[PDB]
Amino acid sequence: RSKIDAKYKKKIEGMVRRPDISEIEEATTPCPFCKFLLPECELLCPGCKNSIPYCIATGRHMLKDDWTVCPHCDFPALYSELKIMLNTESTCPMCSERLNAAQLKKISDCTQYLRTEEEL
Repeated sequence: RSKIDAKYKKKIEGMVRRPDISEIEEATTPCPFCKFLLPECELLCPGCKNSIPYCIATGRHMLKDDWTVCPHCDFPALYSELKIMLNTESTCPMCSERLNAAQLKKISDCTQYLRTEEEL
């Protein structure tokens, strides 16, 4: 409380003196390890206790039906989302190499990135 900027302190105090519980529910989507539904930005699955791979473009948990990888670094992204952010900036968010939206490929088999790592 003592370290907060005085610009925001009165607003932060005001939000605690008058709680507003209204909040847009995060959509729940299937864990790629066990199909347990959890919020798009929740990455430790409570259904299987695995840390899920994350989209390098948006940080949501990866989905088996929208998978791609950066060609320079092999890290996973949501194909729709990485294509969208490459219209905003000319570089990978992960490796900082230059990219073009035409270099992206959608992946039909992500299972090599999803084997529970005790098997490796």
